[PDB]
Amino acid sequence: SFSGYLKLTDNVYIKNADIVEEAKKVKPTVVVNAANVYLKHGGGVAGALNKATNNAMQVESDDYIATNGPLKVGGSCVLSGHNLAKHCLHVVGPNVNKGEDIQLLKSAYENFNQHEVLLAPLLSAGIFGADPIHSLRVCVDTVRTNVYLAVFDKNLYDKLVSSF
Ligand SMILES: CNC(=O)c1cc2c(N[C@H](c3ccc4c(c3)OCCO4)C(C)C)ncnc2[nH]1
Repeated sequence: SFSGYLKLTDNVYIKNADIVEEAKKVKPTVVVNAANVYLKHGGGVAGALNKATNNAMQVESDDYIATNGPLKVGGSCVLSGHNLAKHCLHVVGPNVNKGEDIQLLKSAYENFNQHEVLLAPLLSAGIFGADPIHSLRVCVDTVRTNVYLAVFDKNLYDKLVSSF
């Protein structure tokens, strides 16, 4: 039920959209969160996704962390998608603004391959400091499953498409 996506490759599609609004209309099987190792959903996609669940995502995330400890950079966990999706795949991409190794971005994208279809943001772009053009490149070169990328910024969306 994804509509208005531009085809980039056989399995990668892209749209200028807010991933929260896209998730509510579609209610996909998997929505990807741009998470940190602590699952503290304060800003960016994480804060926007959590706010849409009335904080139910954060309460569930704190219980997960209390039992399992923090995730690894490049790692992921599957939790409830609440009112946005069946599941939320919380993926930790490297935060370049915190000195984390950009090489871990491919490892972060590999988590996508465990799911047939996903609605996702561009990993490590935004407040994480990675180059969004590099992030799209790693995505197309790593994900083999069907991924629908939601890019919030119109001017970034245009730049991404015109340079692909
Ligand atoms: C109220 N809604 C929002 O604040 C919102 C932001 C947002 C988003 N932003 C992108 C991004 C990529 C990757 C991230 C990220 C942000 O946040 C931290 C780390 O990972 C780029 C284009 C800025 N993409 C899709 N839906 C989004 N919704």
